[PDB]
Amino acid sequence: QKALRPDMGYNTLANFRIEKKIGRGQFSEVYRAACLLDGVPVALMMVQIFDLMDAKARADCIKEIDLLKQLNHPNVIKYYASFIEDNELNIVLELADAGDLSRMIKHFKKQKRLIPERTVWKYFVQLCSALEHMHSRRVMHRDIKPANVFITATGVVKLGDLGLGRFFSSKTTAAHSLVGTPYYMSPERIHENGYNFKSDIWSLGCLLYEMAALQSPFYGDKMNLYSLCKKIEQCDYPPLPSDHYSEELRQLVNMCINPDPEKRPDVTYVYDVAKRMHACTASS
Amino acid sequence: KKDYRKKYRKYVRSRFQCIEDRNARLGESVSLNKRYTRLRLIKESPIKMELLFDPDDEHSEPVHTVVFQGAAGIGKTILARKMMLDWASGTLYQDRFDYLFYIHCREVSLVTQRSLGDLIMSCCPDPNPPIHKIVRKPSRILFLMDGFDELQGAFDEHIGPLCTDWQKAERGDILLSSLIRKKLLPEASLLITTRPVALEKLQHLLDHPRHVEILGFSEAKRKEYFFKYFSDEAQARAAFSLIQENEVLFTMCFIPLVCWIVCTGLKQQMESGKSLAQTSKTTTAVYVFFLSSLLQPLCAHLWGLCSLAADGIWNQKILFEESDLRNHGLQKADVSAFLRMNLFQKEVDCEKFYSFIHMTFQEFFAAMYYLLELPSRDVTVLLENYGKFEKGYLIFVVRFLFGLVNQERTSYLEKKLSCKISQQIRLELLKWIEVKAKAKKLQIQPSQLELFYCLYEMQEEDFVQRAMDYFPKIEINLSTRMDHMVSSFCIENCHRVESLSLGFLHNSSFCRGLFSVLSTSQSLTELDLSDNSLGDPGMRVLCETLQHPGCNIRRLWLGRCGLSHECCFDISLVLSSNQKLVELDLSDNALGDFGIRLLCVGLKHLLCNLKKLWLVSCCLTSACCQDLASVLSTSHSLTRLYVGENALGDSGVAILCEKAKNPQCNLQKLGLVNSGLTSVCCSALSSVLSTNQNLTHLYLRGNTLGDKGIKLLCEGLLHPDCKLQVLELDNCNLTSHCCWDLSTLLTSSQSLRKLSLGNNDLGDLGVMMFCEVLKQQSCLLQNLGLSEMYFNYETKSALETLQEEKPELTVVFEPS
Ligand SMILES: Nc1ncnc2c1ncn2[C@@H]1O[C@H](COP(=O)(O)OP(=O)(O)OP(=O)(O)O)[C@@H](O)[C@H]1O
Ligand SMILES: CC(C)(O)c1coc(S(=O)(=O)NC(=O)Nc2c3c(cc4c2CCC4)C=CC3)c1
Repeated sequence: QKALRPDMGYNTLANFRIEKKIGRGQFSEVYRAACLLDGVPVALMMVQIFDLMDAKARADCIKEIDLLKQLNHPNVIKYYASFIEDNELNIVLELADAGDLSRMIKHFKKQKRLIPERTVWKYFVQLCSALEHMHSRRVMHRDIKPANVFITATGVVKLGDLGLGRFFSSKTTAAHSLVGTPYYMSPERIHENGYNFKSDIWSLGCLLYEMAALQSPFYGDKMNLYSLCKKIEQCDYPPLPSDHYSEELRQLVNMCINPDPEKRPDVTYVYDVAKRMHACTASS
Repeated sequence: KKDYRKKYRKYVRSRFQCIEDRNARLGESVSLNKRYTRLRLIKESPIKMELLFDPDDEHSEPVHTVVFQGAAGIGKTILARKMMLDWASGTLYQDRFDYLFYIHCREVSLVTQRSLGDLIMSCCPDPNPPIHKIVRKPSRILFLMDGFDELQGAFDEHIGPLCTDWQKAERGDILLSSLIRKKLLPEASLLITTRPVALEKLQHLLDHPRHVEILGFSEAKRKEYFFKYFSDEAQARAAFSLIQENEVLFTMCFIPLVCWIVCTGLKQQMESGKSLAQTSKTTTAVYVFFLSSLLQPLCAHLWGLCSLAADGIWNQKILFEESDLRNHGLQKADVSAFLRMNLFQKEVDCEKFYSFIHMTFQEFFAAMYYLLELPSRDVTVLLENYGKFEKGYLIFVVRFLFGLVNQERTSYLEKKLSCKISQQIRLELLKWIEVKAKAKKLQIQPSQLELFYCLYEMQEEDFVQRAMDYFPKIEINLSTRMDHMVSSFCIENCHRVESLSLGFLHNSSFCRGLFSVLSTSQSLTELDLSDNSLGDPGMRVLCETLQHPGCNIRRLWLGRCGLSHECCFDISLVLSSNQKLVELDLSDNALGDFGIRLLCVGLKHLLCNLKKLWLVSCCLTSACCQDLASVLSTSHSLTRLYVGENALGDSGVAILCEKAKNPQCNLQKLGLVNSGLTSVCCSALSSVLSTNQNLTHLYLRGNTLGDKGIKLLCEGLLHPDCKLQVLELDNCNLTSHCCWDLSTLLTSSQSLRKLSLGNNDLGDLGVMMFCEVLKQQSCLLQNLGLSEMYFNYETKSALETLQEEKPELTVVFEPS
């Protein structure tokens, strides 16, 4: 354990104590650690890019972190610091280990019970708020799915970006047949035509469906990438039950999951709808 | 050397001196703006009329647009009128805005073209105001557009030619949209008041609105209204005593329009020397009562009025001229009769048009039209257009139709209605309900609760009891007392509901009624009260009703309800006598060790038939396992126990295991998920697995057993008496080192059906090992997890090969 160095702030691992690993990406590892300077629990994202990029290629990764560090919102995981030492990239993030959306979904599956619409909007609207914040600053998420959706003990949603280090894996798309979860990807992402803001909307719609159905709209048994892509391109997926969810919810999903890349709603639209729906089913 | 702001403020003060907004105010009386009773305002602490446009809590984001919403009769327009006056008087926003422009939605065309002259039409008498001067400057002005839902004619949101530049004339819909979207005179402020139904076509135009709900009168305010309305306290007391006796009407009087109608009716009864009887129960009854009292003292003109009202709805007309009145056979004597009687207004505010005192009355008359003895007179077309903005949604037209179509008919003009038609309508309405009941809607026009309101109005048991057969699942979101009353009525008469979902909103220990009704239901099976503020006081009331002999509740869901340890006392009391309850979910509450200790009493108690108990995230520690373990030993009825997401470490589990181990325990499932367990606990688990043959599903996901834990657990699982079928091992901090033991398990055990391996470093070799060995006549039927794992090509190929070669493994699951 290195001695504490308060004068260097959060720009060294000497000021943090790792207690355990909490997750793993393909370009990075995620550790649970406490800050030795102030006792605050943090998430440490360790990125190993030195075996992939040289000093020049590495520069492409600067813009992404500098931009992400500008975010500031109660429903977004906060960035505190980033630095390089011991030939490793270290990013300090707000910790949200209380639980996540994935765990919530698994819980409902075990109970053989669907999530009440009033409980779907409860979390969905918060996610939408976080995305509005990002998009208004021209920041794309690019990996929206339950894995990155964290829920606090108080039921507050915080959107993280851990993913698989997608911000670094920008020029190695050949590996994305194995790296990534192409259930939340729009046809445009599948075709590698570029990721636009409306593609976050696609993935957001997918998430909403999944919560309501307790399963991805493009899920299937022993479904390969070929068939999966075809179902996505054809926007072919089962409807939500008419007596369990409102028409408005289904319409929101239908608008978000649109195989035509130019016909998706923006985040503001979706957020306003989520607010108006929530406002009618918002328990006090 | 004169300004315009002063001239306008004087004009505004002058025009808004009366609530009635006209002359001929019941004998040319003064409305008295002091008559105004404060309405409750709740921000999406109370919110004031002032500071509505103020910047928010962080980054000081300013508000240009404020949208108010509320039910018709609440006072959306009176609030705006009060606002106009308080400003003109220099008390409200007198520093913030130089001009306010109040525009009625019913007075603006959506079909004709014009420049933004609305700011001129609404200005002082001066026909040529300094519109191009300071009045032109955005942000110094606020527009007030009330009655968005009262807009007449079709309206679209998808307008390309939005049109800026107020000097340019364009179609009214475009002009309105441009104002709403803040494209025309941007940075100007805008206040909108609308019925919730019209939000469907408004929210798309707001961008970044602030929302406030307008609520009706409180009990105290209802009393004030009566005493302020009746200047003679002797009369006010009589009127107040009468409303107190008629509790149902009192509840409805939360809507100012309703209390006005009642007070107006009583005033007439007082003047006429009548007994002041008031026996109305429903909204329709109130409107019928009013019309009867006013007009009965006739049908020749009533029929004509009904025709006019119906035409106005279908032709989107609110303001009628003398030529329209003549077209319906209405002229001179009757028109006058309905001005001396407060049924119609003459729109004296710079207009020559006649209109209804309230839009609800227009809908009432239009509803009446269909039942008498000509836009249609058809009911099918009426119902088909129920969801259409373009027809005004027809909400009251249909709601009144339900109330009017009854077998319990009365006299006084009502004798004019045709029973033949009434019978035809009744049948059509039942078919309509069957259809609308099949597809939930929240903010459309049908809305589940709305159907209940319709059933409430039609106070006929045969009809309602039949209608209720189409609601196997009832989901409601109650707000006010009126909603609780209506819901109680509809549910009480329902004999075919299995699932009740109550999304209780806001404005606890008053609910009663509904719970009293639910406990007497014969078909209700599942009661879902999760994710709402059912704090202990509410749980206590519910528990009292849950002890009723006829409850018949099989499942009770009480998740994140904010319950504390105290509620377990009352729950225990239910368990001790309610022999019907099978599954109870108390997850996501603060039912710590003390709370559960109390629950254990109810669980141990004889005749407790509870089989499934969920205690996830209940702030429990290993300390409570001492009592819970006794429950497992003592209670033969409890078979499913989920206690994950608590502080139940290895010592907690060992306690539970010591008793669960006993082969006479009936425990079948253990939700020992995020318990923070290590390989140490596997000794205790092994003993249970090798002993208790009633255990079929064991959930250990979320723990950190490692390979050592797997080996120890396997020793138990590999025992010939282990009957475990499903094992869940999500991220258990496993490595490829454990694949040998898992491999051994896969080709050794016989009772195992599913091995769920989640996010752990099993390795590529681990999976390939599994593929080779699982082929050797495995007994496994289900998948092997392998989610959130990264595999190389050869590994993926080998896994896919397995999937194809051994189809008996219905599911295997690759992460790709
Ligand atoms: N806050 C209040 N204080 C005193 N009287 C009120 C109040 N609100 C409404 N009223 C009573 O109700 C009657 C009708 O009020 P009002 O016209 O505002 O209904 P409304 O639904 O708001 O009309 P609109 O739909 O166009 O907004 C008035 O004549 C008055 O007697
Ligand atoms: C879901 C819900 C509660 O029924 C609703 C919410 O909002 C609407 S509304 O837009 O159609 N307005 C009204 O119903 N007003 C209104 C009501 C009652 C009685 C009267 C009026 C108008 C004068 C007589 C009884 C409660 C609603 C309806």
